[PDB]
Amino acid sequence: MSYSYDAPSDFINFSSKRQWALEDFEIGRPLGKGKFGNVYLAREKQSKFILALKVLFKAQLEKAGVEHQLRREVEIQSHLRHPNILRLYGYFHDATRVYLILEYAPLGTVYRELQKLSKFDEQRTATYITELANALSYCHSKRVIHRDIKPENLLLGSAGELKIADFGWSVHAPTTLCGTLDYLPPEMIEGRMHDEKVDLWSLGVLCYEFLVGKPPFEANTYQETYKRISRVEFTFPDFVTEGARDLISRLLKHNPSQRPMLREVLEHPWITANSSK
Amino acid sequence: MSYSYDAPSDFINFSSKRQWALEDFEIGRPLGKGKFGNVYLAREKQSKFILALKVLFKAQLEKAGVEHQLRREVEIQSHLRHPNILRLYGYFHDATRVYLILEYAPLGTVYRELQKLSKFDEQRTATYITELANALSYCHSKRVIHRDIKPENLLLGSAGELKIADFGWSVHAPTTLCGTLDYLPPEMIEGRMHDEKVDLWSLGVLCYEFLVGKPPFEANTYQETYKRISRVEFTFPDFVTEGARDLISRLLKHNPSQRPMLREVLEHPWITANSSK
Ligand SMILES: *SC[C@H](NC(=O)Cc1ccc2c(c1)OCO2)C(=O)NCc1ccncc1
Ligand SMILES: *SC[C@H](NC(=O)Cc1ccc2c(c1)OCO2)C(=O)NCc1ccncc1
Ligand SMILES: Nc1ncnc2c1ncn2[C@@H]1O[C@H](COP(=O)(O)O)[C@@H](O)[C@H]1O
Ligand SMILES: Nc1ncnc2c1ncn2[C@@H]1O[C@H](COP(=O)(O)O)[C@@H](O)[C@H]1O
Ligand SMILES: [Mg+2]
Ligand SMILES: [Mg+2]
Repeated sequence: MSYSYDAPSDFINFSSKRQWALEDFEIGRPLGKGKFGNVYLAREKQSKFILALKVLFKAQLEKAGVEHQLRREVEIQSHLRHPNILRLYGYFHDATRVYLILEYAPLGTVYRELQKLSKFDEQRTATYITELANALSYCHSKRVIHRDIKPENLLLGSAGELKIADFGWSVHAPTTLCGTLDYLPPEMIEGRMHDEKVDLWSLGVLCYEFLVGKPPFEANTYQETYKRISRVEFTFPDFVTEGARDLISRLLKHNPSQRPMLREVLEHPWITANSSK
Repeated sequence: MSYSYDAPSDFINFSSKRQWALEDFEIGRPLGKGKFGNVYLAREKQSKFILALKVLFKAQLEKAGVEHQLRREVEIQSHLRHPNILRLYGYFHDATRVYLILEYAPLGTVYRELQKLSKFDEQRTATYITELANALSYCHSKRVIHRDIKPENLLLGSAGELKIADFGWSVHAPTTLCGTLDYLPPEMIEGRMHDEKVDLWSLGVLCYEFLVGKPPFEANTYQETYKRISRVEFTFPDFVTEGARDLISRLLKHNPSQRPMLREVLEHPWITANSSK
């Protein structure tokens, strides 16, 4: 397979054209194990800049048929630059391996934070939703839809700032296709999986999970969860305040066009009453 | 911008390593114009084999932001090998142009055949639907969905058989994403635009257009066409027979999961009574 991506492979001077080489990095402890290779804490040798190096094995990527997914993830993420989006500085590859040079987020995942605290107060929740909506507003200005927002894909920086990670399901949103609607089925004309409103629903699920400690459609079988999502059937515990209910209910709409714009989330009075941000 | 695709660029002995070059081809008359270049009749010089050379301009592709769409089109189509799918033998590129080396379809488009005849008899129609269903069964076996089937995209081979062309909107649709439904909106769970059933609707529209000479949701505004498609509002002129009505009505279902399998189209009693294949 071709590992020539439309993504940077140029060496970066982190203190302030040569391409990356494995010899540029002092490889330290494993940070995590992925399906195709691990993530290591690493340092670029010249600058001593601390980063995360994700090592993936080409043989394994091709056997699984996920190499074009990796290509798209790298091409998308490496062109996003925002303080609440995990940076992908570049990539390179050698005879057997692909290497992703990533921002190191030192304080783990929001998934872990929720495990530890069970639920978040309204200030932490509103701050995190502010950070996510800012990150997603930036994505949508680049016509990028993330499509896999959930707590294990939210990493924490050293000041506790949220970092959206995992662009493996993202797409670059918007011809002769639509010039002629006559031959298109309803689902091609609507194009809902390519609508930026996908990510607004996930923001509502997160806001609920942050406050309650479980997501609103949780069930012990897939079929019951899908049923409740389809009916938008969920309930609030008594302790969820009316302002929080208003925002969450606005976001969890089956019809994506009824969901709010991200600016309306950022400007919601419950968010501005409670955010540190 | 990278023009390294996971698609063949090796020289082929059409009578029966070295990469393609423009000087391998004699160029003939222009076959057609597109917004990004032109298509020419061409001939590979050693074998004298007739083909089509589609020439696209890099500057126009990159300005329009469609270069990754072309990459996907070439990657998908060059790995499909079926007598009712237009072959893409390989590609190459130079400082300004991308070249696609295509099978030449000498009898033109089904679109032009409809202009000439107005409408098709049942035997011609059923034979075309069999060829199309065969091609789509092969595609779906390769986990490819075409998503833009329409008469302009159906070319005609030397024996008058259909050749599906234009894979510009196609997707290869073979997982942590669905591991948890809890954070996915309904449109991501359902994934309708990634369902192979997309192409069964268009088969129904085509069957109608072939018999009637107008597509079933035709309207004089796009908004009205969309409303008719969304509402599945269509009717038949009186000459359309009961068997054809049954097939078309079975294909044009709003819910993709209610559309038939391709085997049911190929074995439909109207199809087998009328198809020469
Ligand atoms: S074709 C009409 C058009 N819809 C889209 O562009 C959605 C779409 C389709 C195909 C894609 C894609 C996105 O990305 C990949 O391939 C449109 O006009 N949409 C707006 C609209 C929707 C519903 N009603 C009216 C207007
Ligand atoms: S996540 C459930 C799964 N749906 C999909 O895989 C659709 C999909 C999602 C994301 C994509 C994609 C396709 O292609 C590109 O990214 C599924 O099991 N669907 C079938 C199903 C739906 C509803 N209930 C039961 C089964
Ligand atoms: N850039 C990073 N900084 C810190 N930890 C990470 C980084 N990327 C991945 N991880 C962690 O390593 C584990 C495996 O990563 P992945 O294979 O990318 O899912 C995950 O649980 C992450 O929490
Ligand atoms: N492989 C081919 N064989 C014959 N005609 C073609 C071929 N490819 C494209 N054409 C014609 O050239 C015109 C423009 O092609 P396109 O740019 O693919 O839309 C269309 O009218 C097609 O009829
Ligand atoms: Mg590749
Ligand atoms: Mg490219």
